Amino acid sequence: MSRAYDLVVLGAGSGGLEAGWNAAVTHKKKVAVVDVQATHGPPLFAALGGTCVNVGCVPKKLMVTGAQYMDLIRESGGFGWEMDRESLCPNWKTLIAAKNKVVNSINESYKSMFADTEGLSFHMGFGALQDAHTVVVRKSEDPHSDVLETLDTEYILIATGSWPTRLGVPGDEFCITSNEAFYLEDAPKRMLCVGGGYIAVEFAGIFNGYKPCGGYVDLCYRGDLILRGFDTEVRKSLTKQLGANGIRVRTNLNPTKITKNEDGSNHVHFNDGTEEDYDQVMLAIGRVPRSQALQLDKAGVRTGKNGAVQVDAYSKTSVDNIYAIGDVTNRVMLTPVAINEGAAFVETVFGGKPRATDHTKVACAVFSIPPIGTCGMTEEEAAKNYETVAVYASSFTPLMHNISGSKHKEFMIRIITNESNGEVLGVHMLGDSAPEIIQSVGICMKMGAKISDFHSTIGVHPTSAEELCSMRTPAYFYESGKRVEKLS
Amino acid sequence: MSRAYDLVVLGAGSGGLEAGWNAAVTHKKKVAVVDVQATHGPPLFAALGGTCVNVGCVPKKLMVTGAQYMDLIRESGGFGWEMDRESLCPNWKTLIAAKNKVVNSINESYKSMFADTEGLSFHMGFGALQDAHTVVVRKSEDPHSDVLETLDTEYILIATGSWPTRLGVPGDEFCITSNEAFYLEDAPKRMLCVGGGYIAVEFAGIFNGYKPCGGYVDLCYRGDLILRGFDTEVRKSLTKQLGANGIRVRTNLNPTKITKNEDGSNHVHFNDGTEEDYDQVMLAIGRVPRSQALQLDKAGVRTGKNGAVQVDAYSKTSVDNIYAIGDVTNRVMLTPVAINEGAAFVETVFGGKPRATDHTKVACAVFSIPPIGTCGMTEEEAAKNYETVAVYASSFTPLMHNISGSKHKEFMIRIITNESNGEVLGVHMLGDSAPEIIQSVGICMKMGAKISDFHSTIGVHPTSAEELCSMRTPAYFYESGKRVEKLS
Ligand SMILES: Cc1cc2nc3c(=O)[nH]c(=O)nc-3n(C[C@H](O)[C@H](O)[C@H](O)COP(=O)(O)OP(=O)(O)OC[C@H]3O[C@@H](n4cnc5c(N)ncnc54)[C@H](O)[C@@H]3O)c2cc1C
Ligand SMILES: Cc1cc2nc3c(=O)[nH]c(=O)nc-3n(C[C@H](O)[C@H](O)[C@H](O)COP(=O)(O)OP(=O)(O)OC[C@H]3O[C@@H](n4cnc5c(N)ncnc54)[C@H](O)[C@@H]3O)c2cc1C
Ligand SMILES: NC(=O)C1=CN([C@@H]2O[C@H](COP(=O)(O)OP(=O)(O)OC[C@H]3O[C@@H](n4cnc5c(N)ncnc54)[C@H](OP(=O)(O)O)[C@@H]3O)[C@@H](O)[C@H]2O)C=CC1
Ligand SMILES: NC(=O)C1=CN([C@@H]2O[C@H](COP(=O)(O)OP(=O)(O)OC[C@H]3O[C@@H](n4cnc5c(N)ncnc54)[C@H](OP(=O)(O)O)[C@@H]3O)[C@@H](O)[C@H]2O)C=CC1
Ligand SMILES: N[C@@H](CCC(=O)N[C@@H](CS)C(=O)NCC(=O)NCCCCNCCCNC(=O)CNC(=O)[C@H](CS)NC(=O)CC[C@H](N)C(=O)O)C(=O)O
Ligand SMILES: N[C@@H](CCC(=O)N[C@@H](CS)C(=O)NCC(=O)NCCCCNCCCNC(=O)CNC(=O)[C@H](CS)NC(=O)CC[C@H](N)C(=O)O)C(=O)O
Repeated sequence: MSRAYDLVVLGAGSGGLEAGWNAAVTHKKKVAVVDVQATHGPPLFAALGGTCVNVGCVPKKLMVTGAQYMDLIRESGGFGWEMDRESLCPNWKTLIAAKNKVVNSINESYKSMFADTEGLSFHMGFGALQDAHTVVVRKSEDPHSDVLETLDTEYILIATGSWPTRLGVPGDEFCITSNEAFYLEDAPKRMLCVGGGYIAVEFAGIFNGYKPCGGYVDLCYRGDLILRGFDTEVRKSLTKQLGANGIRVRTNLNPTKITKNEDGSNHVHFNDGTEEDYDQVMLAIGRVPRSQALQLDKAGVRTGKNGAVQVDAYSKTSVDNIYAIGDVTNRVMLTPVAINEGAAFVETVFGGKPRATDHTKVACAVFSIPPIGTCGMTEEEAAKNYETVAVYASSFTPLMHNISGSKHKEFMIRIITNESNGEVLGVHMLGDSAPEIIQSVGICMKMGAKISDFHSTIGVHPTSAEELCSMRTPAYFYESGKRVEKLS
Repeated sequence: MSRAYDLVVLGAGSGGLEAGWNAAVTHKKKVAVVDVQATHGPPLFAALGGTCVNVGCVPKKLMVTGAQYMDLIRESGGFGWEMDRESLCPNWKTLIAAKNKVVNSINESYKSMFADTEGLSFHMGFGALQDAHTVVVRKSEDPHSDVLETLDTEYILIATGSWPTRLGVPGDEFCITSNEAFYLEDAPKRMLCVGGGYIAVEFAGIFNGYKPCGGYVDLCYRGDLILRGFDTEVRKSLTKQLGANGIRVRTNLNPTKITKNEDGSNHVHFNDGTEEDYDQVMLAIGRVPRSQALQLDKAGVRTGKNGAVQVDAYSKTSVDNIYAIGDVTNRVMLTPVAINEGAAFVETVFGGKPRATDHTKVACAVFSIPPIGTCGMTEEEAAKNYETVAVYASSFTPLMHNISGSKHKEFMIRIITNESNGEVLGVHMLGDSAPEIIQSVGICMKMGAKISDFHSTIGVHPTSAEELCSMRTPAYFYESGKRVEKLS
């Protein structure tokens, strides 16, 4: 059984690309990588690099940095930086323009990687499964399209990731998603972000920065508190700070109907039964795994709740040679996770020396206007399966914000510990420089640290991360899943 | 042997206060704290709070943040932030004035602490020693001054800290120091910073931000590479980045003569034998421990190199009941170290259960224009008293700086490891958010850490701190104090 390619990876995704690279360079296997298109695109959004390079973590990040400048400018005024506080206007155009110039060069970084690397080949189409060894390449997502290539391979790795979850309502097609968000010709005046997820909030922040005169940004959410899954004291405090930044939050509110007007703006009917007019409306409902058109059935790979490709703890699927990684798996959807799942796969099935991916004590971040950095268990979830738990709280407002006028940018820290052995189960932070600090916190937790480990370290005097080693006595306790003050 | 006070702390320093406070509240012992004045002051510089609150880290950091804005403003111009590129003018006055607003507020919250606390009292003057159990308070450093109080105590703690070193040359008195810098009437146009230490550099950054049109900021140094004591590759890259930021660095250069002009500026003669005119000239030569007035002799407490007070690792001096902490001890001098030495003291002699202070693997930071985060051993040092060592290096230029126009703000990391052990001995970083990241790095290293411990952790994707966990290949090695690439 000598086949054409040792591996065929579906998706140049941050997870897919990593795996395909690794196998061909360290292990010198023949690898073929399939993806939709060449560079970041308006008709098909993802491409060489993955969801995060083209329509995610990379371009998004730049836009959050750009919008963040709004505050910095007004703030500097308090430090003696005087100027015409109305010479100032944000040019959404020069942003997207300069954003595109950057993504483009990463796409042009990859193109040359492929022509420089022996064993790697990029094949452009729409991957589908014929059987366990044969991958078909089509020019359409439509199965009736043209047979462009047919690749015979020992292994198949699905890294197609995820895709916006639209909501089925009248006017659903009138909306935009995170995808079209990035290619909006002009900055929205009256803006509605819908939902309450990482992306809903990050983006709310962005439009709030690049809004023109009289512009505003509403954020509506089905539930009563945004960002379900984070420290419920961090969630509450962000809401305040977003409100104080200009983002009008609206909870327990969800549209039913959307219709276009004579000016071309979009009109919105609500859950409470009211109507408002927005230039634009973005859906951030979540992301269903992207296996819709792959025909896994045709080759026998078991899907689950909405196409989630079920895998073991080593990324293997229903078939002994087919694999899936990244977001399509439905485990925690992040770039550096997909990367790890990909690299572990490589060591396992090509390095001979197997390996599996640690899913807990993974630190992630929310690049909202005041960034969030968490790692570990929630306050609630640690109180569920752990017997005795301690809560350490500390909310301070840094020195500079007495001057900058933003006396609301209060930095927050929450530490959740197992009272029994003192172990640190979850750290949660709200404030600037939060995603930066939390990173090394995650090393400390996979290390297996304890609250003692923290305060027993000497700090750096003017930093905000020093207040991590300053929480000795706990704020309160959870004795077998109940709200407690004492213990005796 | 019942005495008036259990403790007399000789200096309301970072360490001074912490010590005094602790014993008075957690141990209810009677404490008296002696310092020079009440609020931050121009005639006598440090006051109730320490060399850090009044003429150190707290106000310093506010000014570094203000100078940081200059870049942030021009940088926003690339993100679409259009405005009058010359509406912008820094007002040095509104800064200093809003700086005092803050510092003064601290001094005001301290006053109220003393009135609020049973066992704590503030006594105002210049403390000297009468014997081992008697502290005298004078209204001058002059010993022929008036006896203002005389305190009968069981324990004395010397937290007088340190004091600027001037250099002995013609015109020495024409200069300013760390201290007077903070009260400069106006922003110095033609500016010279002298020496190559934390404050020499941090301050260089400050004036370079608040300089007015046409102004410049030179920096001269005796030696040929700035900041001896940090990673010799970080030291190089900073110099370059300062140069490119507007600061004219000059090595192997040291003034001899200073003479005032008939306009009011100061005139400078150099080591190379050249002449220049500067509006101001600030000395950042060093900080000699501040015991040169206390009469430790008349009590039997042994001074050393420049009055440094000799103490054991538990802070006890030549006498059984007298102690010294902070800068005056001449162990490496920072706020949180003085804080630890002071709290250790408390558990040691009042908590009953003794305690020592870990002086190594302390994470500190340099609040220069691009900040530095360092923790542990230098390259040159680990290459010495550790047999076989590895060097892990990685420099990247962050996502945003392709747009901001600062294609020179290259973030840098280098990790220093024991080969045999795998142990992480030193971590060094240059770039924005460095002091923040490094803090948790130091928790990891005191905890004992390995390069394998880093790359076994998953990352938070759009950060600079994530690049810590992506270093597997070493850049080169030190095989028993020798620069090598291979090993055998
Ligand atoms: C707006 C947004 C912001 C985000 N921000 C962050 C962040 O800040 N930090 C973070 O850690 N994560 C972030 N993420 C998540 C991150 O992008 C993903 O979790 C991660 O990139 C998933 O990688 P993957 O391996 O599944 O492949 P992906 O990176 O998702 O790429 C999948 C590839 O498969 C291709 N493909 C799709 N269908 C086919 C098919 N039919 N045939 C062949 N190829 C196909 C696509 O073209 C695409 O290139 C963000 C995501 C979004 C949407
Ligand atoms: C400009 C500057 C910036 C700094 N920045 C940082 C930084 O960013 N991070 C960091 O970690 N460290 C920084 N430091 C160092 C830090 O401030 C000190 O290491 C720390 O304050 C030492 O504390 P201490 O316990 O020795 O007492 P100190 O805080 O030094 O205070 C000593 C007190 O004793 C009093 N005193 C002196 N003589 C007498 C006497 N005759 N009688 C009675 N009282 C007396 C003084 O008035 C003073 O209030 C900085 C220092 C300076 C000068
Ligand atoms: N680390 C980062 O920076 C980022 C990570 N991601 C990852 O990628 C995935 C993409 O999800 P993204 O869109 O945030 O959203 P995720 O599902 O987190 O969030 C979805 C949000 O939409 C709400 N929602 C779901 N259905 C409806 C509905 N029918 N009507 C109204 N609201 C609804 C959900 O509410 P409810 O909680 O009540 O169900 C939830 O608040 C996430 O799982 C996340 O892990 C995405 C972006 C950035
Ligand atoms: N962590 C932080 O953010 C900060 C910490 N500090 C601490 O407090 C102290 C303050 O530092 P500060 O005194 O700048 O500098 P520190 O002594 O580090 O450095 C002194 C600098 O002055 C130079 N120098 C000494 N003598 C002369 C001379 N005669 N002529 C010319 N140059 C000379 C030294 O050069 P050479 O190397 O040849 O001796 C050295 O570069 C340090 O001990 C530090 O630990 C201070 C500020 C901020
Ligand atoms: N500050 C720097 C370090 C630099 C520094 O200053 N270091 C040392 C000396 S070198 C130092 O001085 N450290 C102490 C310090 O800097 N403190 C600054 C804050 C002042 C002290 N803080 C007192 C307030 C304590 N807070 C609380 O007890 C919390 N709650 C409240 O104060 C009130 C009453 S419960 N309500 C609220 O907070 C909620 C009110 C709500 N917004 C509403 O609308 O109702 C930092 O944070 O990094
Ligand atoms: N970059 C983000 C993370 C986000 C991100 O981009 N993530 C992923 C995908 S989600 C990604 O795309 N990563 C790739 C990336 O960001 N790459 C940027 C670096 C590209 C690497 N380039 C390869 C070539 C090796 N380069 C070098 O070693 C650096 N320079 C040099 O070798 C040359 C020649 S010595 N010049 C210099 O070193 C400078 C010379 C000096 N200025 C002079 O005066 O001469 C971050 O780090 O914050």
